[PDB]
Amino acid sequence: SYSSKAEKNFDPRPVETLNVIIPEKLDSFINKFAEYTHEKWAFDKIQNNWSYGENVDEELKTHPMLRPYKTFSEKDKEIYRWPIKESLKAMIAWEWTIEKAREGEYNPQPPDLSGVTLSRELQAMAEQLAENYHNTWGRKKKQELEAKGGGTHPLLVPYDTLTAKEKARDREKAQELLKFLQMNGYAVTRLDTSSIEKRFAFGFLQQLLRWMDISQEFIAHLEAVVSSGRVEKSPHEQEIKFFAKILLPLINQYFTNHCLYFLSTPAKVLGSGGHASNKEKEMITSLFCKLAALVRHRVSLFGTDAPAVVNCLHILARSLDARTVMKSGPEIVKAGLRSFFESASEDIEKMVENLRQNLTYTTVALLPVLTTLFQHIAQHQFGDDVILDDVQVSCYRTLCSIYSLGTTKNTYVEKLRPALGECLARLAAAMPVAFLEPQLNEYNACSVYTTKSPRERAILGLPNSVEEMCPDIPVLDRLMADIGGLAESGARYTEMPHVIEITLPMLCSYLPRWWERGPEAPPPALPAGAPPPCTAVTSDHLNSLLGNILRIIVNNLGIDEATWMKRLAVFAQPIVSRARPELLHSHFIPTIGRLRKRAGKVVAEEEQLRLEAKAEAEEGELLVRDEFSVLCRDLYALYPLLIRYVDNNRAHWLTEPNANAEELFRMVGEIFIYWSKSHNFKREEQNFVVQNEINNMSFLTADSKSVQTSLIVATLKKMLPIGLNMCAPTDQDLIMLAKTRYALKDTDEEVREFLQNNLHLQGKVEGSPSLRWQMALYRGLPGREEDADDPEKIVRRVQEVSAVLYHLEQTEHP
Amino acid sequence: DSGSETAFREIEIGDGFLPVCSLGPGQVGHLNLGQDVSSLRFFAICGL
Repeated sequence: SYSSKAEKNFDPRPVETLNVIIPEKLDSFINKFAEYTHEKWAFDKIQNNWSYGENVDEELKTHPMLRPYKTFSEKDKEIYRWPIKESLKAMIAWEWTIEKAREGEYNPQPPDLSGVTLSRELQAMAEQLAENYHNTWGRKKKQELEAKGGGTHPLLVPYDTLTAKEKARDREKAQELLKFLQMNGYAVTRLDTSSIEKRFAFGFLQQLLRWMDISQEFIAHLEAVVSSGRVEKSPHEQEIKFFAKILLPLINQYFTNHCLYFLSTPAKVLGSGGHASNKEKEMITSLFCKLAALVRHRVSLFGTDAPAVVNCLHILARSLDARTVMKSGPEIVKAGLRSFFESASEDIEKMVENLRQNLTYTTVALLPVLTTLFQHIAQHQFGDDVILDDVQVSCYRTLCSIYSLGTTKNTYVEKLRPALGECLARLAAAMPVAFLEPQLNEYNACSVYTTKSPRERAILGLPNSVEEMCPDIPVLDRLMADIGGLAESGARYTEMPHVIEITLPMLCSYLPRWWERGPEAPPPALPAGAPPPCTAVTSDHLNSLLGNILRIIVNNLGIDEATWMKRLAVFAQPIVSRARPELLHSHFIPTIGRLRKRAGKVVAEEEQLRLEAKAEAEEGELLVRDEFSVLCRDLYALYPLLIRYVDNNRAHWLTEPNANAEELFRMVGEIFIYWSKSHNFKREEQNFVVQNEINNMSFLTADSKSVQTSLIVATLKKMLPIGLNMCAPTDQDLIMLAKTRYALKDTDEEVREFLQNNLHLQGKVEGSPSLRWQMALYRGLPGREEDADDPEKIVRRVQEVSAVLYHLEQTEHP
Repeated sequence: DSGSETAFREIEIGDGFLPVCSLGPGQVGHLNLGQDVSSLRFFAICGL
């Protein structure tokens, strides 16, 4: 019932038809149907299984005056016709002209039913006629009901609002009359909306598309008055308030809670079921483009609405199925999207030239929005078709312009570098073509040169030379060479901020995505991989990248105000995978060993300061608090790489015993020991996590493997099996003995002495069958030998494992 | 989705638990309870 009266207690207004003269040219139908209603009532009586009677009686529970036409008095026949007269008068009153297409003409042999279907256009008229019956009934009932002034009839409701069960009487009456017309052939005449436009989403979206231009009207008025003749009063102030208050939260919430359905595709349904139609996916993109052009200027205007505008822009950037939008979409929508991309690129060019207003439109609004869009397309692998041709040139110019900012070294560029670097990393992830190694770009189909004829490139302004298009960024060879040289030399964040902030996201977002298309990775399709790969990156160069990043981190581990280290770790999170095993002995071990040495030194200083009670001792405690805070920062910066490395190599380390893994386990155990002994470490971590908002990053790492996440579960809990496999099950006894011997507040050397005193307390394979299979598995280990059977090695491993278990269980249970 | 390692928690012991598996049409599987620890794969990686 996709129709409404569009009208306006409740007063059902009837239809005025007595004033107008009722045509009588079809009286042969009017009287025939008037008597046919009573004849059908007689048929219903015979269906009731009780026959008609002549005499009056209330015991027959039927029509008491129902008589055969031979003896049927006409007094009832000339009074039962009034409802039919009124029905036809009302039907013809609603500008519904009726024409007799045909020309012809005690039991109603022709049966009038209502269970057959009918056309929608005429069924709408039948529904309106049933509504007319209902409102007339409501009027005549409320005429008597209004004498009291209190209460109302339960059925005194609008026809569209009421349910079908009570509608059934009027619906059946109207349908029966319409069937009488149809099987008799009366053509009456006074839309065609498909199910796609019938959807709530379609109507809501078209309403928003209208409100876009309605709002642009009064923002143009605001621009005109602010340019000249500033008047506080606004002709469309109500429209401004309506747009600012409710519509933006409405669109934001509706597309936040319905992102999955709009982003769904018929090939593979993302949500529970269903997907927006292609026209829906083009009107959403049209709305996004119109809103982007809406905030293109006058960002200072509606400043209170600016957070709402940018949030709505971020939401509209997500749930965007640009794959089908670029696929044979509307010309206007595609042109608008391309114009928005070119406007963004030229804007970026504008502030890269200015740095050598735009900033409020770009830094506050434009840049995060393009960052989000780049992230979306890269995540959903939409770069195959969304970015190409003019969009390809747009992002290429944007990349060149943003990389040209390296020369700039003023105050504003230092604070703007984070956002530019993030947007650049996202665009590198979203870039389908390989701007580095351009010499091999000919094989790739993403290059604009391979898609356009040389004459087409010449007329489009393309110089037919990819090397000339990108002279700012050389081929990956010397950027990797320079990053290695800087790592070897020991460059700091102050020395070369642009490389760490900007050129490192380059490689971190270029190597992994383009590794899959590289020669090393298996080819999903043999004919596709038959042409030479345009990208020659393999595991070796990303391994060198990770090594250089680790060297840079260890070179600047002690530098104060090293804020971006953690961000670099995030940017190094995807690339830490596919790492060579030898790196464990090469970089991780020396770095974490230096970390352990520093932690032990500052713990010794804290112990020296805390053994005396004095104001100077409090000052020294504050100093070691600051040192512990910077150590917390260095830890939380370096740990996630080791977290993912151990997650990758745990199976190999458990299968084959590795000495380097055990040494790393011992050293991280010492680090955990130092943090357990010092409450200053705990409280400094507590302050640093909330201050620097590292909790979100820690949670993200945890879900992509409480507050003390990076210390207790990140290391010595994942690495606990590594150190628990070397110690023998037959040594298990000594373990809790040492544990109890640690529970008595005993020092390390003292529990070592009693460990030497209780060598014979260990169990035997004959002692119990429970550990017999454990011993069999132990001797079944390939790399294991009997060298650990020396008492010195036994006391080493037992003491270390017992201390680790004691302090870990104390951490779990207060 | 939240990142919890345990699929289920706060389970009353009741009358005990038993290994169980269910297979659909045209499906095959291998249920290794672990009578011989040598044949048990990935036990040393996690669980041992």
